[PDB]
Amino acid sequence: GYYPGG
Amino acid sequence: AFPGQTQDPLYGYFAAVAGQDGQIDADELQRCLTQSGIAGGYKPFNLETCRLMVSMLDRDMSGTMGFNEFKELWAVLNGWRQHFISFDTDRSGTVDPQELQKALTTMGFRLSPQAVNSIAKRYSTNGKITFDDYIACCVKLRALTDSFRRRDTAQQGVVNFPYDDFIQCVMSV
Ligand SMILES: [Ca+2]
Ligand SMILES: [Ca+2]
Ligand SMILES: [Ca+2]
Repeated sequence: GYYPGG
Repeated sequence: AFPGQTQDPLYGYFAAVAGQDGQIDADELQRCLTQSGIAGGYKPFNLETCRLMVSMLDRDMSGTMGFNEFKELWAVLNGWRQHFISFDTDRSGTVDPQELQKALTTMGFRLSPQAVNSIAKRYSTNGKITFDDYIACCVKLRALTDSFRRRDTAQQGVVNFPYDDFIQCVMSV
């Protein structure tokens, strides 16, 4: 989860 | 992995940053991202953000960053930059606590607004979060939330943490 989730 | 990757245009830059051992450590990365200017200003690019990136992009459990990992790093930073710009709705070059609350909600986090405000102050001097710190904050939140979720087998929003598990889990991000 090192990428943005929005 | 791919010895002929020396022909990739990014390779020279990678190799200069990596230096003698042909791998990038977080201190080397810190210097790179600082001198790249991506965070803007004059402050160093946060070392903790560099350590999180080295750890999370690691493909071979080497604890260091190689060329394919460095290539991915730039794509990841570009994604975060877009995400940052998008929640910086007054174009201040910083994310304030109200902007952060929206960002985190939009990412699917469900946090106490007071806690968000406290977190924002913990990652800034005056509530105004710079790019490097925005990444650190958001990545740490995701990592801790993920860890909690994995232990919350009943999905009841409460985890029994033995001390050893608590320390190892928290001290690792
Ligand atoms: Ca090196
Ligand atoms: Ca590696
Ligand atoms: Ca702003």
